[PDB]
Amino acid sequence: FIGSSTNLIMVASTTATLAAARFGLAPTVKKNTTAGLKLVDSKNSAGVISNDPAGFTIVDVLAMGAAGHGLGVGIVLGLKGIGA
Amino acid sequence: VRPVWFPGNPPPAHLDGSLAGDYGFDPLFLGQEPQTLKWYVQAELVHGRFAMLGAAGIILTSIGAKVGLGFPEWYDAGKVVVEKNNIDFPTLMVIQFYLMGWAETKRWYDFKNPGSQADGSFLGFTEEFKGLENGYPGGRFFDPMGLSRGDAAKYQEYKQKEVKNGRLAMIACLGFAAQYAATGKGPLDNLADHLADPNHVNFATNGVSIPIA
Amino acid sequence: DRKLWAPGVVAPEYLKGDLAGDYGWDPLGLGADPTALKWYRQSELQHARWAMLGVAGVLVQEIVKPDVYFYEAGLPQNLPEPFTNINMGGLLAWEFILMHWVEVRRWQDYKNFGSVNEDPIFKGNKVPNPEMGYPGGIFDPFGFSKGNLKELQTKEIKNGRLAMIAYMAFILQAQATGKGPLAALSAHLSNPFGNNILKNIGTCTVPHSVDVQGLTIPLTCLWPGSQ
Amino acid sequence: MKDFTTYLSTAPVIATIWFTFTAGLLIEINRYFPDPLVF
Amino acid sequence: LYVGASQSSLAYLDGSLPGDFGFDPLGLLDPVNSGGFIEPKWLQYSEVIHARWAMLGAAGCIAPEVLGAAGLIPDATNIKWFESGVIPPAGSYNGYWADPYTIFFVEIVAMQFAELRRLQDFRYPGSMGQQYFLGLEAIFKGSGDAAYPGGPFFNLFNLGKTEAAMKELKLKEIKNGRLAMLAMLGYGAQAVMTGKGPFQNLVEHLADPVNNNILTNFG
Amino acid sequence: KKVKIAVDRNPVETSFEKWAKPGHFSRTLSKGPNTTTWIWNLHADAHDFDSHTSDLEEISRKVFSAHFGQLGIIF
Amino acid sequence: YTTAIGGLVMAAAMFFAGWFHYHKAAPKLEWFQNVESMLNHHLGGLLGLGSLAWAGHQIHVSLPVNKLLDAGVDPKEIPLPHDLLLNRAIMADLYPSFAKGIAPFFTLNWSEYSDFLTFKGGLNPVTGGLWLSDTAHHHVAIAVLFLVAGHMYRTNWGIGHSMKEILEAHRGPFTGEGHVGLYEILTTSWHAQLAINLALFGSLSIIVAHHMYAMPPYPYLA
Ligand code: CLA
Ligand code: CLA
Ligand code: CLA
Ligand code: CLA
Ligand SMILES: CC1=C[C@H](O)CC(C)(C)[C@H]1/C=C/C(C)=C/C=C/C(C)=C/C=C/C=C(C)/C=C/C=C(C)/C=C/C1=C(C)C[C@H](O)CC1(C)C
Ligand SMILES: CC1=C[C@H](O)CC(C)(C)[C@H]1/C=C/C(C)=C/C=C/C(C)=C/C=C/C=C(C)/C=C/C=C(C)/C=C/C1=C(C)C[C@H](O)CC1(C)C
Ligand SMILES: CCCCCCCCCCCCO[C@@H]1O[C@H](CO)[C@@H](O[C@H]2O[C@H](CO)[C@@H](O)[C@H](O)[C@H]2O)[C@H](O)[C@H]1O
Ligand SMILES: CCCCCCCCCCCC(=O)O
Repeated sequence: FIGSSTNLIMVASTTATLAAARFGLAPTVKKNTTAGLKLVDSKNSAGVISNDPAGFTIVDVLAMGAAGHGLGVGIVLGLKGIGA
Repeated sequence: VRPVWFPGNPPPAHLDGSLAGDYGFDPLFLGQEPQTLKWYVQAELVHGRFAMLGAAGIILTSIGAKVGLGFPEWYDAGKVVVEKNNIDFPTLMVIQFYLMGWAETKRWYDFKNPGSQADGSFLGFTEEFKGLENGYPGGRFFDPMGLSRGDAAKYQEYKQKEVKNGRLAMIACLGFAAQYAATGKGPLDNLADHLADPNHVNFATNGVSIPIA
Repeated sequence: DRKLWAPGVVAPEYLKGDLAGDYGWDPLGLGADPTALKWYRQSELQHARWAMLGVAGVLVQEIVKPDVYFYEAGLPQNLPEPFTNINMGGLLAWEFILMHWVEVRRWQDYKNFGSVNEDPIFKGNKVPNPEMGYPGGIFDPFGFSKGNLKELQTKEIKNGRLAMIAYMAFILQAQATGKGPLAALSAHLSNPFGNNILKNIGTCTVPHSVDVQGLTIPLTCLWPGSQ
Repeated sequence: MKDFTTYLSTAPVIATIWFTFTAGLLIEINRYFPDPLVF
Repeated sequence: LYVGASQSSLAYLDGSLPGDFGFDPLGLLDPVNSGGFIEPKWLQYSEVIHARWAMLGAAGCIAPEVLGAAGLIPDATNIKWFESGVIPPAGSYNGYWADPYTIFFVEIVAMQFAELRRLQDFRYPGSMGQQYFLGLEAIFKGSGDAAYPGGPFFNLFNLGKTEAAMKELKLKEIKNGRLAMLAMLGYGAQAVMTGKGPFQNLVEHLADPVNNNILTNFG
Repeated sequence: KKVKIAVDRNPVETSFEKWAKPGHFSRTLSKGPNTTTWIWNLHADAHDFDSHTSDLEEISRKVFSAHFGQLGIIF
Repeated sequence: YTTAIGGLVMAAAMFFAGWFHYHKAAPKLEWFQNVESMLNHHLGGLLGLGSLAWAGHQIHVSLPVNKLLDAGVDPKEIPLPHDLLLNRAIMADLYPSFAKGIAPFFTLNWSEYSDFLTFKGGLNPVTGGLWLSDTAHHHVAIAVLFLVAGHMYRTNWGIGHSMKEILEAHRGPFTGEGHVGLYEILTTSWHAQLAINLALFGSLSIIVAHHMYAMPPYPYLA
């Protein structure tokens, strides 16, 4: 399984979604989005403390991991359905 | 201060430890009212005395049945007595209901009106039916030895012993009914079967008490 | 102060060192009640003396009669002459009457201290009885109580506690190996790595029951070992 | 207990108990004396 | 201190409770408008009770297999924890002195006495030290905290006489208990996944870690 | 802004005192019957929780407990 | 009988919950007004977890028992549900994909589970009802969809949606202000919520009647 197409696609999807939110390209627990899909500050009630310089909390890790897993599953099943 | 049924919980306000065998056991508040509590005290005393007589008779008959004396079991004694002796069952029922009706009616009207049976309307007897307390009918007939009219502390101790023995006898009668309904044998037969092998002959192995066993 | 049963532990308030052999040991608080404490002291003294007698009897019996098992010595067929195959009913009657008399006298002495010291038949024959559980007089004809009774009482209670533990050790050793204490010690000395509690445990050498003449007496081990 | 007995003494509870008793009596009479048409 | 901490939990988590690492993202210890069972006293008490029960459970679930691997106990014993009679469909042991239901009834009476008296000391502090219990009430007085009763028996060797020593030992107890709780969860998950004992899983994983893990045990 | 569990402890005492006083939930029905209309009113306003009081919290609590009673009946 | 006893236990728990929540621990008004959290839980937890649990029961109990029933096996000879749930040999014989365990689910090899998760459609020619493999796969898809839907609203973290913001952002030139004040209306009036819920609930019941006669889902129902 290691090195296969499914493993590589899933790892790339998770890494891409985690790297987008960390470098100010995807919604996070600290930055929300307006109606014009523009990043704006949020008002999180929890206020998860994080030593990360960009304020990346564990909630962001879970959200990005779930989104990346959904994207990777969809891509893998889509490629398997078209013969690729 | 006094020991209660469930340690740590305060006893109810309607149970102040004055009655015999008071442990503050009334979670449903059945005897919260004073008159209802008095009626229930007499009911518990009658139940305990009848259960004590029943338990003693069952134990004695079972003892005679276990040894070669020819005694029958308690669940067959009625049939054996009615068939062995030419005794008509409805006649015995009527006689018992007549005697019990007279005694219970006198006790009932004495509960409604204390000391009313001491007027002498029953063959001239007066002091024999005056009644000492509720559920405790002292006198020369019910207490010929006079244990209730001497040494008050001993009388209170005997009251506690009576109510505790009555409750234990009620539990014993319930156990007799459940044991006969489950095992189908006599109480001493169950005791002997348990003494023969206590680790494998109990309610957890009878196949009726625990259905998932 | 006296040495307690553990370093750093605090003795209870009721254990101030008055009684002999006090180590401030009471994890269950059973000695909180003074009356209960006195009764438990009498019970401990009785257990101590009976256990010392039992341990000494087992050891002397194994030394003098090594061919007789102490666990099965109670059987009527194992009794010495002329008590062999004797009726156990009369023996139990003798012991019951004598022990009942002496124990009722001791119990009455506990209930009312210094009230049964005098002999009920021959007047004038009394025992001093300075403390409960220590009658003296005819019970101590050698006169060893006219000295340091505290250290002697401490020695007595300590030897009794050790004998209690030792007697229970003898019972479990016999129930797990089927031999007496000296036989078990010799068997362990023959091969310590082969004969010990690691392998002897789990086996109950005591039978299910024994037929003593006419009636059967049920028997069991202290733990559920293999019969 | 007094309040509970007072609640049991209300019109719907009393009507329910009374009608259950009357219905049970009529049902038991028709059970032990099946098909009664005339006296 | 731990991951997942937040300013919301730090408002009521000042470090007074043992094992307070500021980990409460769900806000279960908020004293404002708290009631029922979701309140600081019951939650802390339940955590220490689970900690002690899980410590006993982890040690008892791994002890027979480890002792059987060393030859200390015979082969008739040394069975998996889920095959000792707990779950009869998974396996049962017939070498006990009685059937499991008889022993279960004994456990019912024993556990009811212990647990109900413990509950009464929690509901009414010190109520277990007055009513007669064959002289055992002298050690059931407890203390202010229901989670730490102490006394001549619960604190047999009088350990942690100093306040700092008691705090240190309490932190050690809660950490060991949390580790044991995670171990019990792992024991159950490994029992459902591999169908073998925890010690056997550890040995198989130590023999070949790449080919013996949760990834290779899926199929 | 913060989603948490906000609960009040022991707001209503469990007792049978109100079981013997029909129409206690309504201020007009608590006086007692004078005409038969009252009886019908007693059943026409039993579940009208917003009519008994204007407190939204009390109405919500009554609705939530009534939902539990309904689920018990269904079970 | 066991289900009846469990239902009685659940009824006792429901009544105890109502009493406990009215006399012992009553929730505050702010707790009832958490529409975002309530919707997240009802979508994900209640609906999604219920569909997932029912899918698990169908995959492990309904499918093998009903397969043996349709094959002509007597109900007494059919293995008990716990026997089917305890060993992989019986399930592997009835469904070969069970021989690989849950490994194809994690390796994204879902196509291997095509023996018990199909798209047959139509009806079972033996029983006249819908294929239980289709219903199991249906509940699996429903569970995943509802679990995804249960992570849309904002509760205590930055991620999620605020229904008030969504309602206020929808405003056209033909409707004036729009949905302003609708969030306050639905979070403070129980009658408005009851009206919406009753309307959709009745419409759903009618849809259920139509779909149930047209596509009979139970065996020997049509
Ligand atoms: C409409 C359903 C409902 C709702 C919305 C609530 C809501 C609430 N309840 Mg409650 N309760 C309910 C039903 C409900 N309950 C029922 C039916 C019972 C009877 C069993 C109870 C008995 C109850 C008690 C005794 C208490 C509450 C408490 C609470 C409050 C906080 C605790 C909590 O639930 O958080 C989270 C829940 C937990 C931490 C415990 C969950 C543990 C269960 C066993 C999880 C499994 C449940 C799940 C359905 C089963 C999964 C299937 C499984 C086989 C895999 C909260 C406002 C507490 C309170 O008053 O706080 C102020 C409290 O003490 N409830
Ligand atoms: C035995 C325990 C108990 C006791 C003593 C009380 C006592 C009280 N409750 Mg309470 N409650 C309980 C359990 C209890 N409750 C339970 C289990 C629930 C959950 C359902 C509630 C939920 C609840 C609410 C929401 C309210 C009360 C209120 C009250 C107070 C006055 C109302 C009243 O009781 O009148 C008596 C009312 C009845 C006897 C009606 C009973 C209706 C039951 C639940 C449904 C029966 C269904 C029926 C069988 C089906 C209909 C079919 C038909 C043909 C028969 C009172 C002090 C009210 C209050 O405090 O006023 C401000 C309040 O609104 N309770
Ligand atoms: C995953 C979490 C969860 C679940 C499963 C539920 C489930 C339910 N809720 Mg609830 N709710 C939740 C979270 C949850 N809620 C939260 C977080 C809030 C606060 C924002 C609320 C606030 C709320 C309100 C105000 C109401 C409900 C109601 C209901 C019931 C609707 C009746 C129905 O048709 O369903 C089908 C019926 C069943 C499936 C019966 C099975 C019930 C079991 C016990 C599952 C319940 C699980 C739930 C989490 C309780 C566990 C807590 C624990 C302490 C016991 C239902 C059982 C209504 C209600 O009160 O009903 C009593 C209602 O009025 N909920
Ligand atoms: C809610 C739905 C649900 C549930 C409950 C289950 C449950 C189960 N499935 Mg399943 N499945 C489902 C949905 C579900 N499935 C769906 C939707 C699909 C389609 C993709 C499948 C397809 C599927 C396949 C193909 C297989 C299973 C299998 C299994 C069984 C073993 C799972 C496993 O392999 O290890 C999983 C490990 C765990 C879940 C961890 C267990 C956690 C334990 C319980 C923790 C306990 C800890 C506790 C502290 C212990 C202490 C005890 C105390 C008394 C001291 C299991 C009983 C296998 C099987 O049955 O073999 C025949 C199998 O082959 N399932
Ligand atoms: C208190 C309370 C209150 C709260 O609130 C709640 C609750 C918990 C409910 C409670 C409790 C209760 C109870 C427990 C009850 C029980 C009772 C009983 C058991 C009775 C019996 C009772 C019992 C009894 C009398 C019995 C008696 C008996 C008898 C006579 C017998 C007789 C006989 C004999 C000799 C023999 C012959 O051959 C036969 C006969 C003829 C048969
Ligand atoms: C912190 C936090 C915070 C936030 O905010 C919220 C949340 C998230 C919720 C959280 C978390 C939590 C958690 C993690 C939990 C978990 C728990 C557990 C795991 C438990 C267990 C627990 C566990 C336990 C008790 C266990 C126990 C056990 C036992 C007894 C056992 C026993 C036994 C033995 C010995 C052996 C044999 O052969 C078997 C038996 C008989 C069986
Ligand atoms: C999501 C968690 C919450 C739901 C919990 C579900 C767990 C239910 C508890 C009952 C568990 C039954 O789980 C059962 O595990 C055993 C483990 O031996 C598997 O058993 C199978 O595989 C194992 C190896 O893994 C073999 O040794 C065994 O002979 C074979 O039957 C079953 O295929 C599975 O059905
Ligand atoms: C179901 C979602 C439909 C989304 C419609 C997108 C409308 C795009 C125009 C947005 C106008 C704006 O953001 O100012």
